[PDB]
Amino acid sequence: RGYSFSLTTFSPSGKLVQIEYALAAVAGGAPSVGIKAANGVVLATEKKQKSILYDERSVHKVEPITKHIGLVYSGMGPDYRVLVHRARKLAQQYYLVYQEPIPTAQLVQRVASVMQEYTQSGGVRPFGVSLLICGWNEGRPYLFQSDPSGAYFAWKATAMGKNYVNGKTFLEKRYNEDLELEDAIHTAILTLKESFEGQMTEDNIEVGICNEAGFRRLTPTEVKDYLAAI
Amino acid sequence: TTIMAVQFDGGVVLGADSRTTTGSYIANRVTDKLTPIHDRIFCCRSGSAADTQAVADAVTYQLGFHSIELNEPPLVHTAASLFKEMCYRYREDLMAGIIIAGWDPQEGGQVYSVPMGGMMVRQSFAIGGSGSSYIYGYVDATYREGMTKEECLQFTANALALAMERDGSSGGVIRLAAIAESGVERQVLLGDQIPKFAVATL
Amino acid sequence: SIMSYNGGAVMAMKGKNCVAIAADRRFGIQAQMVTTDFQKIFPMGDRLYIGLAGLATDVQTVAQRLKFRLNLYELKEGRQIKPYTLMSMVANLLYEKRFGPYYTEPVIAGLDPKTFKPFICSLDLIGCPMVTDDFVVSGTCAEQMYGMCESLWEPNMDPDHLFETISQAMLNAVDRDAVSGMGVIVHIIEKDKITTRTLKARMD
Amino acid sequence: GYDLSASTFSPDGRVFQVEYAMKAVENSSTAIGIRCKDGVVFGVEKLVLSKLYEEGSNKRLFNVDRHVGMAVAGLLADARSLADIAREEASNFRSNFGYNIPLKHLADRVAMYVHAYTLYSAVRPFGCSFMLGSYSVNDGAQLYMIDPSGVSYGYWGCAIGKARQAAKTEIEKLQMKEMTCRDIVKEVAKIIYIVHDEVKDKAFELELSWVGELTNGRHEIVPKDIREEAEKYAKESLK
Amino acid sequence: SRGSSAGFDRHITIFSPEGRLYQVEYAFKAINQGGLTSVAVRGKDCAVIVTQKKVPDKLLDSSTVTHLFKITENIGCVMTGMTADSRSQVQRARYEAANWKYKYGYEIPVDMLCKRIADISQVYTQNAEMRPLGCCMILIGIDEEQGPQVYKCDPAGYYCGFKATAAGVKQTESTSFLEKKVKKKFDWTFEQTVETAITCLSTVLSIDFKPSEIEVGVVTVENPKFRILTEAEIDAHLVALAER
Amino acid sequence: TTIAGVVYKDGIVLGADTRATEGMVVADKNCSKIHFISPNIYCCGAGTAADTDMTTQLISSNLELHSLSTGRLPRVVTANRMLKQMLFRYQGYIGAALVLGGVDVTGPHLYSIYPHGSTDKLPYVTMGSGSLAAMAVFEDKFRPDMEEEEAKNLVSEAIAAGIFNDLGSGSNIDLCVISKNKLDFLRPYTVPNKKGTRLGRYRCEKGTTAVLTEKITPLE
Amino acid sequence: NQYDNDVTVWSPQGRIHQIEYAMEAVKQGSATVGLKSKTHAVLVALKRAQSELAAHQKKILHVDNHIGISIAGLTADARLLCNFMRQECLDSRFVFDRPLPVSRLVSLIGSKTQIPTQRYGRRPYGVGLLIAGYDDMGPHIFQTCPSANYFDCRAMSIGARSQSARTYLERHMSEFMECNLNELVKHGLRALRETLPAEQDLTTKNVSIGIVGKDLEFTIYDDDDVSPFLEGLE
Amino acid sequence: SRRYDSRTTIFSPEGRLYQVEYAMEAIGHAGTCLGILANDGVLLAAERRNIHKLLDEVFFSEKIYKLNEDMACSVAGITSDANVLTNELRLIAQRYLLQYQEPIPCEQLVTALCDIKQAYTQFGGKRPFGVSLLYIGWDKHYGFQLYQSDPSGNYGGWKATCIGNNSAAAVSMLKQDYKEGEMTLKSALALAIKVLNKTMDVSKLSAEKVEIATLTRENGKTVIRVLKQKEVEQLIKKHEEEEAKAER
Ligand SMILES: [Cl-]
Ligand SMILES: [Cl-]
Ligand SMILES: [Cl-]
Ligand SMILES: [Cl-]
Ligand SMILES: [Cl-]
Ligand SMILES: [Cl-]
Ligand SMILES: [Cl-]
Ligand SMILES: [Cl-]
Ligand SMILES: [Cl-]
Ligand SMILES: [Cl-]
Ligand SMILES: [Cl-]
Ligand SMILES: [Cl-]
Ligand SMILES: [Cl-]
Ligand SMILES: [Cl-]
Ligand SMILES: [Cl-]
Ligand SMILES: [Cl-]
Ligand SMILES: [Cl-]
Ligand SMILES: [Cl-]
Ligand SMILES: [Cl-]
Ligand SMILES: [Cl-]
Ligand SMILES: [Cl-]
Ligand SMILES: [K+]
Ligand SMILES: [K+]
Ligand SMILES: [Mg+2]
Ligand SMILES: [Mg+2]
Ligand SMILES: [Mg+2]
Repeated sequence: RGYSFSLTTFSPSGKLVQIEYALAAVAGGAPSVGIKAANGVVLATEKKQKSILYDERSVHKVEPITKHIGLVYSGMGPDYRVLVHRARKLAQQYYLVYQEPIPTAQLVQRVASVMQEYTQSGGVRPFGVSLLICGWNEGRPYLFQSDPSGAYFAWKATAMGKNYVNGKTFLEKRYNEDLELEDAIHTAILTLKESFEGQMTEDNIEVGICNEAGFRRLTPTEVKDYLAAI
Repeated sequence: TTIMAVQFDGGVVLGADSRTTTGSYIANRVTDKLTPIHDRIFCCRSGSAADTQAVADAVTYQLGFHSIELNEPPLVHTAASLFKEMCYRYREDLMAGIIIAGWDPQEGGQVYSVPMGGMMVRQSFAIGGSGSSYIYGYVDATYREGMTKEECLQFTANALALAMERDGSSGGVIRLAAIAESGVERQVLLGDQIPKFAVATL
Repeated sequence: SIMSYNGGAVMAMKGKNCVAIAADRRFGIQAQMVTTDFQKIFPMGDRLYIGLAGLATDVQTVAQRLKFRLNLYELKEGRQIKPYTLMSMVANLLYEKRFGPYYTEPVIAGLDPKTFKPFICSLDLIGCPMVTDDFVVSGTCAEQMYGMCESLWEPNMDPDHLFETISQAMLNAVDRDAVSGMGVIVHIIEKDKITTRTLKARMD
Repeated sequence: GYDLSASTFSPDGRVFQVEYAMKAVENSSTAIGIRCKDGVVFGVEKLVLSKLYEEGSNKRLFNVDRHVGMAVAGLLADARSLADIAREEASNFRSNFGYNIPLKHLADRVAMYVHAYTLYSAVRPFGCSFMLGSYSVNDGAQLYMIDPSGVSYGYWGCAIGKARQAAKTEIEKLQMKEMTCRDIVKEVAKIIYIVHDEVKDKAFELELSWVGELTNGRHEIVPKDIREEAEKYAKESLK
Repeated sequence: SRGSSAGFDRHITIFSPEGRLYQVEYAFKAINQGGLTSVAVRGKDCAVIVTQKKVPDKLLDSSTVTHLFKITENIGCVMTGMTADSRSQVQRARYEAANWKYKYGYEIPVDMLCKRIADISQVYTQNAEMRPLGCCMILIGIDEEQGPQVYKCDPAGYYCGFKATAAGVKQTESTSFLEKKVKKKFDWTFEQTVETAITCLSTVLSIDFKPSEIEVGVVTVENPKFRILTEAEIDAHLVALAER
Repeated sequence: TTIAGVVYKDGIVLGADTRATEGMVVADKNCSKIHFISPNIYCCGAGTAADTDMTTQLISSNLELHSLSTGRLPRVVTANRMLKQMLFRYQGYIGAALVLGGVDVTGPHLYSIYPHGSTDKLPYVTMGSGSLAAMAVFEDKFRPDMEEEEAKNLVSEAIAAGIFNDLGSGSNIDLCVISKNKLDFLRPYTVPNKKGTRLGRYRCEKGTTAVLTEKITPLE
Repeated sequence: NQYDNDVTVWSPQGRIHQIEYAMEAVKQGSATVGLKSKTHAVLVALKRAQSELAAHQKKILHVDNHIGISIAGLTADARLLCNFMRQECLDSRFVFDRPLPVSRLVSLIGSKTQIPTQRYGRRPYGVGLLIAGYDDMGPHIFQTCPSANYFDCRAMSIGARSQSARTYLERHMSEFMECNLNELVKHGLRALRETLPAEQDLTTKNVSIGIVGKDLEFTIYDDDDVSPFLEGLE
Repeated sequence: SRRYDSRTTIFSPEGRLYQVEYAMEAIGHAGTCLGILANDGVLLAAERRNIHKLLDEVFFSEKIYKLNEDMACSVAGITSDANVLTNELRLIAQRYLLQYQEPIPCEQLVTALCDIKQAYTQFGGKRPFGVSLLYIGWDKHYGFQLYQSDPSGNYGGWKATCIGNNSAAAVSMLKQDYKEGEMTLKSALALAIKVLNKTMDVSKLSAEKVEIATLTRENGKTVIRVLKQKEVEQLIKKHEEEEAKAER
């Protein structure tokens, strides 16, 4: 039938340990970074890309939700695909009713709410991912994180996955409010290089950007260009 | 509409006119009423265009899936049975008069009628649609056991042309298909290629 | 006709940096007037109103169910709803009842809460939207209304001229309709204020 | 412990509940099938646990369609339930597609049903293995075997139950591709008598069925007189 | 952490204290229970699947022993791991493809079919009441723009497209062999694709095959319909290899 | 309504008038009947206006979910199937009569879709109360493989025929030109109808309308 | 042990302890005997009486004109199954206007009773039946088990100390086919009497009899109606 | 499956509901959140946990939620759980308004939510919500009001209270300084700052670290405002000036 009891419960000390443990899957994930510039947002991620045998172009970690919103994550890839699909569906449901693209914050709230369900509803575990969601609306950039509990936070810049504590202190000592998007892309890629291991190419990192014109992945060739300086 | 199919030794011939009407407006003058259901199985459609298109799409799905599972070409009899099941079950909500024809390795060329109401019967040759009324006498007098493929094609083109002359709800071009072990051969008779029989002036 | 069981008329009209919305005041049942102060125009924001003609019960239900939805929207979203978005919300509410509709055909009039740009629209009973740059009308005297609007409306009117035009369009339209009238109310919506007036009008 | 539910893998990637269900089949007495030139023959060593039972009680050979026989080993209530599933599948296929279900498709369909009982805490695996046999002019003779995991394969010869290996080794001696059903029945009986442990389990009935050119593609019990001759040949061959 | 366990985290798909899913890990071990290895390779013109064919029992009808499956006319697959699970997954794939064509009017792209099966597998990793399928699916087909495709999905619900890949007992060794061979090759792409696949398999198993001991399936740009090689065809490749 | 489309050498031209009526009154002089489906696919709508709007919006949204998933440009057949399967299910109660045109990896494609769910794939089609007027133009003048400008001329002529000969049609001519390289959404394309000008003035000065009650409410 | 609480849990020996435990409910019931000739099928049952002032529990139940049962195990499960059988019989007469063949009814019991042996949180039926019937294939005695298995019998006994009754039945079963009815019921009684402690005897208070055959619809004999059958156990 | 069911909705041997208790431990560790009722209004003041330098500041608050025209709340505990409950509060309040055409009275909204919380402790086998809430409001039956609810589905009305970190200490200081019937919004504000100053003893209090909302009545309308940082620093300044007076 389905198990109808919660698999996440309170421990005596008031902790929801399944959600902590989901956060440990996130922390062991590949690194992701998001920086909100004055005029846009950049999302960047390391591909845990073993083998030359992988077709790097065949699946993407940086994904469009709408024309104006995109996502990345750290943690479990297959869990992320669930949330990408729901986010897309949520965005379209909103668009059908209101005839306006979903504001980034509204999209984050509805996705975060799905993640909350999986902490309480019967016979399921939480999602082992944290999301970084970027968007542009009301003439302005937004960067949000949504965690396995269903809590969300708005950031100017952050890091998640392996070595994120350090990544965050690297960005503290490097982000400024009046920074441009192109500079921000450079600093995002440097933040990944802090914990990389393996020599970076345009095939083992993935970068997405968000501005007035919309959300899109950078192409391999555009990434190659930013990589020359690094 | 007028639709027709005829069995020969090794295959079948199918044909239709190309007129689709709403009332007495011609909404399509070059309709394709012979729809492929699998590699060597077609259906000729008459009745509601919405109904026969929906039913044919559904059967195509069912038959394709069935065929993959079995890893064999499908039986013409199976295609007809699938049409029949759907046309019979939903006989109160459909207006569909179907001829299923084709070839398979087990039984050769075969023609089945699934008229409105959803009965199914195998026949040497079959006619249907509004125009078929005007060619019962003709096909009854002209049919001969053991016609070749080429004779079946001529017999079909003639019958359809006669129907088309008399039935306001049939017309346009004649679409033909022949189906055999080697494949499907389609053609269109238009304008002066349609068989012609004088109006009987004084 | 279901739509004439109660009678009634609403219209809206665009001016320079202002909009106007008006309604008759009769609530009646076929020939019989029951009351003369029945509300048909409802606030949906400080600078955004909706007017509903048609069957009085559905006028009230739609206004109420719309407010429910709007209040939830505004609490969840940062902010006051944009006019165009209100239209869409209303369209979606009406089209949910596509096969057993509410018998009402609204008009919306307002100013964008951030830009103060004028907006007017109307919808049919199943939610088809229609935006215009001049006027919209809905009710049992729509022909009469169209005739007055087509003849009097001009572009870029100031608030005073807009008030006279919409007032003369309503009064004269309803005076050719047995089941509309018994009073007219007019709201003029500007950036810095709402002016609400009842008109001297025939009471027959 | 890792062996309580079919929805739990062990650390080595096993599903012990399915393995345990297989043990129930392996405790059962032996059934065999042999495909030959013109059909398929089934035999079962049918242990008689009380003399109070009628001849024919607790049959292990079933007709699942007019052209399809089923031979079972394991928990008999589970096997009968599967025979009902097979019957329903053959019936539904005829109603939907308008012709007799091909053996292989029937095998694959019932195998998926068996398989569905190997994924969940909500249900347990079937404690039975079973063979399906048919014959037609178009498809020839076909013999399939399905186990509690839901695996399905085709065979020239097959045996299930506790003397499986001893049976297989005797089946391997036949050139079955060139033999007829009438020749094979005797050899089926012979092999059941060979693998039967007359010391440990005292009394059995031989059950025999076949489907082939000689039955016109109908699955049928072997006639009484032919079964008795085959028993007598098996018994004398044991000497 | 380092192999820690709490509560029921080895019995059902809940997180362990390191954030692992042991039940999913165990499903990968189930793939090897079968004892078989499969290889798949793609070039500019074709994609190929090769797997071992083991018929230990003489009494088996060896024509019914296969791990190669037609999904649609144009999509083929090799299954590795628990057999009944595999068959189930093949049926689901066939259903998804047929459904896609009925709804959308064109054939499902290989990448989308792989994603769909992987998404269905994901659900078994998050819901407690059923196990994952202990099998892995490799799909081949021709995409009209991108050319020959090889895609793989696994019991974690991960999926990826590949130049070449493998599955089952000798997966790691196959992966090593294939990596070493593509680096050598210009524009990192295989050219002799059926030979690479068979050679890879033969090296990592140390066997030198007879034609009855492997199965080979192909799709080509000129001939997109999935095709299974006969014994004689396979023999021609074995003999061409043996002779240099 | 008069809506139409043509396949030309390099693409599709869609056309529509801009009148909406309620009964035998014009409600909208400038409504938009050429609806977005995807960047490479558009659809003209005739029949019950809320049904055409809602149907095209829903399919456009499902197609966007489809294309987001596939990463590819959608196909015209896919929009056709989705529209026709939904319309069939509703048995003609969704009164949407559509002209669907676009350009995909297989080139240009044009379909007419009827409320009950039948579709016809054809090189020219017309729908709406003006459809026979527009079809007469097409039968008289269509040629295969027209150039862009010829095709646009023919479609606007055909819409004009409906505008002038059908009481259900009027006001402006909108076109949408779709090729491999270009999308030209031409709203309006032509404005062959105009309100005559007003000869007298009725600029009624403040105080003309007598007022019973007044309330000013100041806002922020 | 970890293997004995759920009917869905196979043990490592290929057994299902919940089903075996359900069978103990029948072994602890009072004994009943079923036997047949060419023309009749008979049931004989011992009724256990709670106190010296209790009637004695019903053991024998009418199913249809041609079918009756004897029960051993949980009485509430017996009634549930008996009501299922009754309904199956009524269905067949309603639809086909003829009696439900006995072997078909027993098949339906097997299929119905197997289902809960395979689903979590369900349990086997804790009852065993002897089924006496008469149809076109003559008289029958069937036995049904909590395992959902069933048996076609020349004769049978289930319940406490039924081994003794089974032994007696094997000893005399070659006589049964040719027995007149009185003879056959006498045999049923003698078999049942072997199950008793040596002191004690068959009485009109503890014996219940059910008979069906060619000339005779399923009939139950209790109390004073068993005396003709009990006298001349000579 | 009985083996895996942790049985969230059963009694323990002393008649306790362990989950509920455990959820109450989660709350006690969350951000301190106080509510104070005055004659002219009601307020909420909360410790912000969203305080890292790189956070963006995009909403008008972190933990203060508008429920309807006349009511707001704050929360202590699991944030995602609080989002579910506050969404539900807004729904309830609109259901009422739809049905009666007047605002839901404060105690009625609280009780409706509390009945949902209660259900989660009694049936359905799910973990309870790990949230306590403070509700501020005005209605025409009892005027200015302050309520508190917890994961048991229990609630009460208060003149002043506290939930979250150091609650016990905060309530002691309230017990001592709060003047029943004589508080103004201005003196409640001073007291709120005094209390947070003591109970955020990790460490020195700052405007970036607290959120304050006021609920007042102006011209027959409820006004709900979140104080700007300028005002919060001013109150902190005033409290620090005040403690300079404390000896002489
Ligand atoms: Cl449950
Ligand atoms: Cl998606
Ligand atoms: Cl959007
Ligand atoms: Cl992109
Ligand atoms: Cl058609
Ligand atoms: Cl017909
Ligand atoms: Cl017909
Ligand atoms: Cl017709
Ligand atoms: Cl025509
Ligand atoms: Cl509503
Ligand atoms: Cl076995
Ligand atoms: Cl299809
Ligand atoms: Cl190569
Ligand atoms: Cl289509
Ligand atoms: Cl129209
Ligand atoms: Cl008993
Ligand atoms: Cl009992
Ligand atoms: Cl048993
Ligand atoms: Cl017993
Ligand atoms: Cl409110
Ligand atoms: Cl309210
Ligand atoms: K004609
Ligand atoms: K699971
Ligand atoms: Mg009037
Ligand atoms: Mg009057
Ligand atoms: Mg219909």
